[PDB]
Amino acid sequence: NFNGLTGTGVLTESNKKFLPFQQFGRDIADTTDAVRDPQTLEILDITPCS
Amino acid sequence: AQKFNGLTVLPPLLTDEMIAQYTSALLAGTITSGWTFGA
Amino acid sequence: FGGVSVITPGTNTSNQVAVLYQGVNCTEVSNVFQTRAGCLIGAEYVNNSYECDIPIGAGICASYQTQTSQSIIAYTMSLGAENSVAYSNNSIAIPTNFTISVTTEILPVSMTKTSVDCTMYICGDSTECSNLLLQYGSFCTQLKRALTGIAVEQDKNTQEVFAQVKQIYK
Amino acid sequence: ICGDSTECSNLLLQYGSFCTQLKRALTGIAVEQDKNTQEVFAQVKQIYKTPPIKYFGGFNFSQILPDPSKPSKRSPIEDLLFNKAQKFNGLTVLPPLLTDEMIAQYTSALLAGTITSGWTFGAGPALQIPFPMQMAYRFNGIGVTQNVLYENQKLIANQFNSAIGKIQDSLSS
Amino acid sequence: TPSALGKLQDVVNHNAQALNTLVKQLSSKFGAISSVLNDILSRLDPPEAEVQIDRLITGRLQSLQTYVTQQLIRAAEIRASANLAATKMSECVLGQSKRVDFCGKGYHLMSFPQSAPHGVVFLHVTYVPAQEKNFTTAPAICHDGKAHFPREGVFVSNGTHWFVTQRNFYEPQIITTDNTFVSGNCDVVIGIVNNTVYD
Amino acid sequence: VQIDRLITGRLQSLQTYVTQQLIRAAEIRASANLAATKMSECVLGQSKR
Amino acid sequence: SYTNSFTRGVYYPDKV
Repeated sequence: NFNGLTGTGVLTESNKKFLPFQQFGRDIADTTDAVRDPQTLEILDITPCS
Repeated sequence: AQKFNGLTVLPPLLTDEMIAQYTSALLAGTITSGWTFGA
Repeated sequence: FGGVSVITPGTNTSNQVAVLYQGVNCTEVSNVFQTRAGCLIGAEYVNNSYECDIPIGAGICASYQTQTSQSIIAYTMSLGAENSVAYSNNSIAIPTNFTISVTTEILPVSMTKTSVDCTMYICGDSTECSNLLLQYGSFCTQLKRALTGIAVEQDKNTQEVFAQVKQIYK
Repeated sequence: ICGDSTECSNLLLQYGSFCTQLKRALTGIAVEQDKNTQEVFAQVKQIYKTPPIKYFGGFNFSQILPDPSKPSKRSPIEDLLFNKAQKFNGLTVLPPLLTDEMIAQYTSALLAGTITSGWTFGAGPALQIPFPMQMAYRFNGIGVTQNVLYENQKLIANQFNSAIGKIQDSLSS
Repeated sequence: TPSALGKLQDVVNHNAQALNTLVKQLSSKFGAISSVLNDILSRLDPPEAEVQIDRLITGRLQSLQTYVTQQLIRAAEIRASANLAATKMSECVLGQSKRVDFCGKGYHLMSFPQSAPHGVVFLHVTYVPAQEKNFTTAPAICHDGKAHFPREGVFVSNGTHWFVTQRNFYEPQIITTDNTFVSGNCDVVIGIVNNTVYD
Repeated sequence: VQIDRLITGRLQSLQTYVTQQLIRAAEIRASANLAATKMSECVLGQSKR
Repeated sequence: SYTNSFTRGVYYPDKV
């Protein structure tokens, strides 16, 4: 539940370059696939569950 | 894994290696036998 | 009323385009030429005949050709070169040479075997949604059976197209 | 779906991309029909023409060859077969890519190739060959020797003309 | 030419477009307040939810049935193409097909099947004649008291003499009794010439 | 409430029409392939079938 | 006076 982003999945470590103002991520099919931790400025990758 | 909804993509039974082997066998039969290997 | 069709010769080539108003007599709104398919605005009709590059309609074809500066021209497609084979009661043509030509033919065999989750695509993580989906009938079983049949059909196609020999030759 | 109401379109935009799928399916059907018309009739590379002297061994092809009297350049049989602003509510019938004149020219080229060349125009260059010598070799493909034709060419031409006439008679009756 | 693989890329593009349209169909409300089921279940009452979610369930079931119908039609088309390809392979690779235009444009000689993504490619070896020449022909020749017809060939003439050549390759050979056969005399064939057949 | 039922019915009718057109187009494609093969085998040559 | 805005005036619509 990262700052309103309510979703389930496998949070992994991705080498994605996020802009300073960009917080959320998405893809072609309009699905959240990357989030930013509001505590430490790291890059996460929400992936669908198994 | 790019499904997001459960629409799984089933992999084919015969892989690319098996199709390549089948094509190589067909080519070897066409070269050595020509038409008698198919009848 | 009608339909707008924009003729594009390729963004890599140039940017000049032509619009086609299918079903307009050029009276309800640049070169203007009334075709049998619509009002083609943005191309000029050349009296010459070439191969059909972009199918316009009713024989009209467009292409990006140099002015005999380049521009989209409209013309009547040519069905091929004219050859008057001389027929005579005592004349025959026998070839003296030959050219072995290997041609290609692309034919599909199978598609991607897909199988959707009928209880997961329609209803997500909602137990209340499944209780109502179970009442709408047995459409999920029919769709799953259809997808399984499609997968087995693609497998059978891959087996019958390639696996025609009994032994593997080397 | 929506005649003249924009409120109806505002709701149609909410139902999803159904109109896009239907338009894509219709465009695919149109392209498929065009490809069928191209692959059926346009099988030759060049358009062949029949010589002015139409003495093809004794076989009268006047009923299948294009007639110059009609402004459509079609044969009597084709003229008999063809004798037996288009918007209503949004449905529009698109005109075919190849017109009737182009299909008639394709059929005339195929007939000229079948008469002058027979079968060599479809497997390479158009090789001229007399029509009796063509029938003598076509008979050799079914078992009958070629001398039967060179002995009964008159009867065979008479039967061919009678069959061509009876075809049109049955199509009319 | 990258556009040579037309159908192989077309089927993949159609499948990808169908999957994308089926996935994006979950972000459209088919007559509901929203598309998220959790929002409908946590922003309304039970009795109205049984309609606000039945609308979405009906829309999604109809979309899935449409997808399945399109998949069935495309699978029928792919089955037709696969049967055509299997017949093509069995007639051109496993044998010497005589069907015109079947194993490529021209006289079929060979065909080599190759693997392709979701398809098969055939390298049809075709025999295409070239460099044709116009010769004087005749239906048959007339001997002293009988006629002779070409057994396997065609009676051609270079202008002065007469020779029998093949129907697909020019090979001037003398007209002997080993390549002709007698049938009748010179009174019924129109166009017969007076030539001497060697014995 | 009523315009939703109207648009749903009209969309269902149009989808049924498109499905019937797709089936008929598949049948016409099969017939056209048969006709093209028949022309290429009977006109361009002497088929022994 | 007046000028022409060729291809400028584009911003990020959302924060994604």
